[PDB]
Amino acid sequence: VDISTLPRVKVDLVKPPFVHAHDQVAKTGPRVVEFTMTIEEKKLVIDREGTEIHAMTFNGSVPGPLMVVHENDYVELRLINPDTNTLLHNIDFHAATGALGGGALTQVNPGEETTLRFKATKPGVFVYHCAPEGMVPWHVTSGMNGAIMVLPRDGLKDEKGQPLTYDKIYYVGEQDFYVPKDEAGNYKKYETPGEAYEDAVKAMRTLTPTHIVFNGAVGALTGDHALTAAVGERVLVVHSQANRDTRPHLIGGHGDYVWATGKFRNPPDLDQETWLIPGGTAGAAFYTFRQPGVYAYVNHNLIEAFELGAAGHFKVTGEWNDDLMTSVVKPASM
Amino acid sequence: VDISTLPRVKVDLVKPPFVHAHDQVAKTGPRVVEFTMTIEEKKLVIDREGTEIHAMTFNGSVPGPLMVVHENDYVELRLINPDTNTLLHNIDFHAATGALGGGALTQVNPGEETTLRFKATKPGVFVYHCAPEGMVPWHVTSGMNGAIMVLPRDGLKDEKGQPLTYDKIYYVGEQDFYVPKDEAGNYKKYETPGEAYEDAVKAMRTLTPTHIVFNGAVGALTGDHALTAAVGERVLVVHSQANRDTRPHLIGGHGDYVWATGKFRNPPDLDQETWLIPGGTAGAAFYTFRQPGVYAYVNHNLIEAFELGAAGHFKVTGEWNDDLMTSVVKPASM
Amino acid sequence: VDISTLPRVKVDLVKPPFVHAHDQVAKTGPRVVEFTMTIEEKKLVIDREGTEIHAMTFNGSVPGPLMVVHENDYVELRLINPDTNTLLHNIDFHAATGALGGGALTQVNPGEETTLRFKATKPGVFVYHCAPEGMVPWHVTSGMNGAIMVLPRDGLKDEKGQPLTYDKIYYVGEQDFYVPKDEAGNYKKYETPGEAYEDAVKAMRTLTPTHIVFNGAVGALTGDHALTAAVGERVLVVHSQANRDTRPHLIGGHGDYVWATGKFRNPPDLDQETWLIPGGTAGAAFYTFRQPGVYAYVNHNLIEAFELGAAGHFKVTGEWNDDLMTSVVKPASM
Ligand SMILES: O=N[O-]
Ligand SMILES: O=N[O-]
Ligand SMILES: O=N[O-]
Ligand SMILES: O=N[O-]
Ligand SMILES: O=N[O-]
Ligand SMILES: O=N[O-]
Ligand SMILES: O=N[O-]
Ligand SMILES: O=N[O-]
Ligand SMILES: O=N[O-]
Ligand SMILES: O=N[O-]
Ligand SMILES: O=N[O-]
Ligand SMILES: O=N[O-]
Ligand SMILES: O=N[O-]
Ligand SMILES: O=N[O-]
Ligand SMILES: O=N[O-]
Ligand SMILES: O=N[O-]
Ligand SMILES: O=N[O-]
Ligand SMILES: O=N[O-]
Ligand SMILES: O=N[O-]
Ligand SMILES: O=N[O-]
Ligand SMILES: O=N[O-]
Ligand SMILES: [Cu+2]
Ligand SMILES: [Cu+2]
Ligand SMILES: [Cu+2]
Ligand SMILES: [Cu+2]
Ligand SMILES: [Cu+2]
Ligand SMILES: [Cu+2]
Repeated sequence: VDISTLPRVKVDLVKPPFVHAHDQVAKTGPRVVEFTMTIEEKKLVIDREGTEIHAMTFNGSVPGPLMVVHENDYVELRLINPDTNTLLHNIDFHAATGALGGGALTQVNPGEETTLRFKATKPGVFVYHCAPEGMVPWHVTSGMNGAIMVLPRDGLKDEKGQPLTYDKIYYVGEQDFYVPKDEAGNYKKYETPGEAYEDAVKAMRTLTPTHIVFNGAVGALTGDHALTAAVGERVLVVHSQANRDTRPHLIGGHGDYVWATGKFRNPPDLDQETWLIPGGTAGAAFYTFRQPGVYAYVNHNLIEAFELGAAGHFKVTGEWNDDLMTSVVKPASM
Repeated sequence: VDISTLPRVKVDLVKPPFVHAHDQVAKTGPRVVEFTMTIEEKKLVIDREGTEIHAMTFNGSVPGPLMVVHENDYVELRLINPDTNTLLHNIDFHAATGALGGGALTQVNPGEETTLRFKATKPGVFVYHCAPEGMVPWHVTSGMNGAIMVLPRDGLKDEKGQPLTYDKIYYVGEQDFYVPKDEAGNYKKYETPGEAYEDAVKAMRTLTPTHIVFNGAVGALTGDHALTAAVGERVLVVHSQANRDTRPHLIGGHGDYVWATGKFRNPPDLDQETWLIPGGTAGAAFYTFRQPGVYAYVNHNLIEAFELGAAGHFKVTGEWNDDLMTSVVKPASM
Repeated sequence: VDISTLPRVKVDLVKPPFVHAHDQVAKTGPRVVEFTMTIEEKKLVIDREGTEIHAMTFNGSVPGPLMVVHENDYVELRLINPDTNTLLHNIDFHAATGALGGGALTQVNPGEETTLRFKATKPGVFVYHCAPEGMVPWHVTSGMNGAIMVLPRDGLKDEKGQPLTYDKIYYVGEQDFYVPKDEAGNYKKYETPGEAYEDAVKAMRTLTPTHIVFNGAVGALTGDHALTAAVGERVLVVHSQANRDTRPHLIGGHGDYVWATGKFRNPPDLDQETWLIPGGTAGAAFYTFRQPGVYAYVNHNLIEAFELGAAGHFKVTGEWNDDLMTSVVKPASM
C-alpha cells in the first residue's frame, strides 16, 4: 500500500502517569500516527534524601510517555536530540519489526534528528527504550525508556471474547537505578558522563538497584499526585519495566483481568493478587474499584516497594460496602 | 443480605504444613467462617548452625496457618495481640477487598484484639501478611505471613472443566530472612526490636536473603517431618511467598496441573517441571504420584534450595514401576 | 509392554546450539531412543578477559546437548564418567518420573558408567542436570546441565490446535557462573576442586553471578558462530536455565508463539516481546522472520545481557520490507 494515501493524525504526548487522548475501539481505518519526542538529559532528584542523578529522558520524564495506536496503524516518530545534550541516543520499539526495533536507524548525535516509521503489527503494550550499541543498559537504567500501547481495532476483550472497556488509564513506569556506592556504602558523585561510566557499569553489575521508583522518584505517585478513581470505575494500569522483573499488586484490590506479559491476543489471567512482569516487558491490569479509600499500588517485593521506592497510592471516592468488608470489633483492650 | 441469618462455623487452625479439615465441594450454602489467631513474637532457630532470630508469627508458626473457605463465604477473623508481645501488628488479606486488605482496620497494640469480616469474593489461594504502616517488610520478612484458600463452591477443575479432587493437601510457606551481617560476613545480634530496626532495613536493602526456608527452618520438612504420600494419591501443594519470587519443583515428579499465580477461575498450566510464584503470591500444584521413594521439593534456584534452605522431602510409599524408569546397567567399572 | 519388542534408534548428539536430526511428527511408533554422553571436566575460558574456570560438562560442551524424542518413547542413556575425571557425577532428567529424575540411579565415580531408561510421558522441553547429593548447585553452576525435548507425536500446535512446523531449531543454554571474588573484587583461583569448594559455595550464596553466558562463553553466539536464518523461515529457539530465572527477547523481533514454561499440551502465549523462563526450566519460542539484518537475542535484564554475557546474534538474509519499517528521514542536522 501507498502509505501516502492513509490519514495522518498528530499526537503531542502527555506526561506519565497520564495518557494522551485516544479511542479504544478504532473510529477510523488504519492511520499514520505522528509523534515527536525530544531527548532531555537533566538532573533529577530521585529520593527523599535529595540524591540527584543525571537522568536521560524521552520528553523530559521518567518514564517516557505512553504512545497509543491501533493494530496495523503506522507509528511515525520524529526523534530530536538537541545540541544541549551531550550523548548519542536512539530508540528501540519492542512493538516494531526489524533493525533492532529501530535502534539501527535512529542514532542521533546532539544537534541531530531523525524520523522513523514502523507498522504496529501486533496488539499489546510494549516497552520502548534507548539502546546505543555498547552502552545499552547505562541509557536504559538512567531512565531512557517508556511504553507504547497497540490496541486491537475492536478494543480489549475478556477471556470469553466479550468487550472490556476502561474508564480511566494510567501508565506506571518502574525504574531501577544503580547509583554507585563506595566501601562505606555511601553514594558517589561524578562530574561528566564519561567519568561516570565505569563506576556506573560496576554498580549495574551488582544487580542490586539502589532505588526502584514509579514515575521517576520515591513518592512521585503520592500526595497531590496520587492516582484517583471512584467506586465502580474500570481502570487500566499499564506497567512497564525495561530492565528488571517486577510483581505489581494493588493493596486492597486485585487485577480482575491481567495481561501480565502484555499481549492482547491472549486471554487475560483472572482475579490476580500479584503478577510477574518480566524485565523488558509491559503488562496491563484491569480492575473495577469496589471500595473507597487509600490503596497502595506496589511492586510486591515489599523491600523494593517500601524501602527502595516502588510504591504509589490511589485515592478512591465513594460509598463503603460493609458487606464486602467491615470491622466487627474495632481494636480495643478487653 | 443480613449476614446474621447465615450459618456460622468455627475453625481452630492447625500448624503448617497440615491444613484444617474442610470439604472441596461445598456441602452447605454460604457461611460465616470464624477463625482466631494469636500473634506470638518468639525466638526461632532457623538453621543447622543454631542461628536464632526474633520471629513475628501468626499462631506461633512460620508460615502462619492455611485458612480454607469457599467462594462467597465470609471470613471473620478474631486477631489477638497479647500483652506479652512488644510490637504493633495488623493483617492484610490479599483475598479481601478494601482497607488495604484489612490492614487499615486491624491495628492492634499489645493487649488489644480486633475482629474483621470480609467476603471472599474471588476463588484462589492468596497470601495474608502483617503490614503495619512504615514497617511492612520488616514484619513480613520476620515470618508474619501465611495464606488463605478460597475454593470454588464446586471444587477444582482441570483445563477442560472436569473435576480435579485432591486426596491430600499440604501448605508450604517459603520465607526469606535477612539476618544482618558485618564486614566479616558474620551474623549480628540485637538486644531489642528497636535496636535491630536500622540494620534489619539495611540487610533487607541488600535484596540478598541469608536464609530461604520452608516451614520456618532449614530442614523443617525432612526426616520425621517429611511430607508423605502413596503411589496413586493426588496431592495438592499450596506454596506461598509473601515477599520474593520462588520457582517450585518436585524432584522426580511434575506439577500435573499448576495454578502458578494461584487463581482457580483460570485454567491450570499442565505438565510443569517448574513454575514461577511471584513474590506476594500463593500458587497451587496438583500431582498424582507414580513412583515410590524419596522426592525433594525445592525452589529451583538450587543455591536457594541446597545452600540457603529452600528444600523439603516427600517419602512416598508403594510399588516401583520399571516401565516408567529403570536402571538398565547399574553403575560399574567395565 | 515388553520393551524388547520396540524399535531401537541410536543418536550421536551434536554440539549446541545445533540439534541432532529428528522428525517433528513421529514417523514411527514408540521407540527406545539410545543416547550416550561422556562427562568431561575441563578448563574453559568464559569471557573476553580470559577468565578460566574448571567446567563440568556433559559431552564436552556448556550447555550439554539437546536430546529430542517423542511422547511415550523411552530414553535410554549410557552415561560414562572416564577415569580422567576427578569427581562423582550423575544425571536428573526433569522429563522423567521417579528416583530424583534418575539421579538416585546414575551415580558414577571416575572409571564407571551406567545405563538409565525412562519413559518420556509428558511432552515439552525440559532441563536435565547433574545433581550429586550434597553438592548439587556446584555441579549445575559449573555447566553440568542441558535439555531434552519431548515432542508430541503429531508435532507442535498453535493456540487453535492448528499445526506449527519449524524450519530451523536452535538450543540456547544460558549459564550463570559464580567465580569467587576477593575483597578487592578480583577473581580468585584454585588448585583442586576440593580446595575450591567452600569459596564456590560462598560465591554462589551471594546470588550474584559473575557471568551469565550463552553456549558457554561471552560472545559464543556471535561472529562466525552467529545464528542464522532467512526472511520467511520459521525458527524454534529452545532456551534453558537450570538454576536461575531468565527473560529472553529477540531484539527486532518477537516470540510469535511462546511456551515460556516449555510444556506443549498448553496453548502458547502469542506475540510476546519478552517471556520469563524460571530457573529450573526450559522454554521454547517460535518466530517467523520478516526482516533481514542483525538481531540480538538476549536475556532482557540488559545488564545481564550486555555486561555479564547473556547476548547472542542472528544474521538474517533476505529482502527488506519498507512497509514494516523504514527510515523516513535519516539522522541529520537541520
Ligand atoms: O508531543 N510529544 O512531544
Ligand atoms: O523509566 N522508567 O519508569
Ligand atoms: O538544539 N539544537 O539542536
Ligand atoms: O547519527 N548517526 O546515525
Ligand atoms: O498487601 N500488601 O502488601
Ligand atoms: O461513587 N460512589 O458514591
Ligand atoms: O467496634 N465496636 O466494638
Ligand atoms: O484456631 N486458630 O487459632
Ligand atoms: O512465613 N513463611 O513461610
Ligand atoms: O495477654 N494480654 O493481652
Ligand atoms: O489499635 N489501634 O487501631
Ligand atoms: O531436578 N532437581 O533439581
Ligand atoms: O500403594 N502402592 O503399593
Ligand atoms: O545392572 N546390572 O548390570
Ligand atoms: O552421541 N552422543 O555422545
Ligand atoms: O549449561 N548452560 O548453558
Ligand atoms: O577412562 N576410563 O574410564
Ligand atoms: O557409583 N555409585 O552408584
Ligand atoms: O530491545 N532491546 O533491548
Ligand atoms: O529470502 N529472501 O530474499
Ligand atoms: O533520509 N533522507 O533525509
Ligand atoms: Cu540514550
Ligand atoms: Cu529491549
Ligand atoms: Cu506484625
Ligand atoms: Cu501484600
Ligand atoms: Cu556433576
Ligand atoms: Cu532439577
